[PDB]
Amino acid sequence: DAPEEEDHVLVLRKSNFAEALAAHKYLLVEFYAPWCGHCKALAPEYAKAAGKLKAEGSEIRLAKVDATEESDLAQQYGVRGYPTIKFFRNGDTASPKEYTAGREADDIVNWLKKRTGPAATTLPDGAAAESLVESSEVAVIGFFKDVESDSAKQFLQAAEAIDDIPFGITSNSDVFSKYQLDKDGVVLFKKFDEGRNNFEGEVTKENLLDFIKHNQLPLVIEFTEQTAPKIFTHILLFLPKSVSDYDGKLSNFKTAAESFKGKILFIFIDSDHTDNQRILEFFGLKKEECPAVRLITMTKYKPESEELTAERITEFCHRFLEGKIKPHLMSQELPEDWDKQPVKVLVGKNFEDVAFDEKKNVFVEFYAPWCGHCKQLAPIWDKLGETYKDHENIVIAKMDSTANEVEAVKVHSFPTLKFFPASADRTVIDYNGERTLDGFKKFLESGGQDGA
Repeated sequence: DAPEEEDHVLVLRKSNFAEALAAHKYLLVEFYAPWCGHCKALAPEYAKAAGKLKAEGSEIRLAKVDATEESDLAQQYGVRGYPTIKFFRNGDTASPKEYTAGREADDIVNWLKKRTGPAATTLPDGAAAESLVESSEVAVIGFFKDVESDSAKQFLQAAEAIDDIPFGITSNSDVFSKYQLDKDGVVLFKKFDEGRNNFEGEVTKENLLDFIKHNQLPLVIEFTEQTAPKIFTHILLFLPKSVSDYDGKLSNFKTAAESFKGKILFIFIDSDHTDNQRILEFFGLKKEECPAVRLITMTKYKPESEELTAERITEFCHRFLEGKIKPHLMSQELPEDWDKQPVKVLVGKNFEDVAFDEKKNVFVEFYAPWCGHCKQLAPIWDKLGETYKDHENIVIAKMDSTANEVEAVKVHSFPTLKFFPASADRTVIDYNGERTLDGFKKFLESGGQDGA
């Protein structure tokens, strides 16, 4: 008990950090920089909280790290500013919970108290049992008459290894009978699908974690943009609520999900809704084009037929699982005029065979319409086309890089002028020279070796 510390707050270097991780099962670490104004204000409140845990005889220890002094210890935790407070259970560096609440001593303390102590809540009666289940979407309850058995201990070891799910443990046999159990066992409760799964086999940590990993998550899941992080190989069903046989088609989307669990994540989204737009335009779809299906992995794919049984949606997945389905690239409809004017219009389908034509010197303007800089350049580009309208090898082109995506080259800033020489090796050269007709002409005739 003679370790470096300030006001009951452990001073952590990179030399002792993992030593305090093991010597303290509940370690709250504040990452601060001595110049940070907000780290200054938290400092006496952070220590005030450490003294109050001390007075209660709490085992929870509060520590801090001077990011200017270690620097590599802030790098090793993806720290993105100061103060940064991370909570470590069981010295596990894999799942540190970030503290994001109030920075007064009483806030910090009440936050710790609600997530310290053993990970499995002891259940004496059916009240605490069914409360634990109702308190979360997914809950796991272990049933052990002898709580000292390895099965019980391996269960508690598995409970500590998971934080996203509440764990319960009981020895009361009124509970066993209540939940239809005559012997020891583990039951996973969920508010979806079958609603309940029972564990089978040797009750070990490894087998328990695997049992939970595969039994959480619904078969098909409702898509919300707040769930997008945790959710994201996925198959996305854009299903409107207004449609007929909604339940029937949803059923077909679930039975197909039964054959790909753990490999493909089945997600259905309500297209009729107003919050599923960022994603419905991310795939370049409209409510009218739905019901629709889009599989991804960023590689995205798209089914052949447009109908939604179980067999076709399944084989579609199988077709993707072996090539047999080409990546779907976003691309406009290639207007038949596209090449009937001095400036040839490009889209996603022709691009490669146009731009990378081995007998052509293609000059493409990647653009967008609201881009004032790409409308200040529009008259100069049409003049460049008219100048080279009857040229033999030179072709002047333009593509809307919004509604089109191409694998060959990427563009996200407009306007971007790229030149594709007439060669076999698919060479590309950027034009960063004077945006003038004189500059364009000086650059083309000179092969591209002079300019930019």
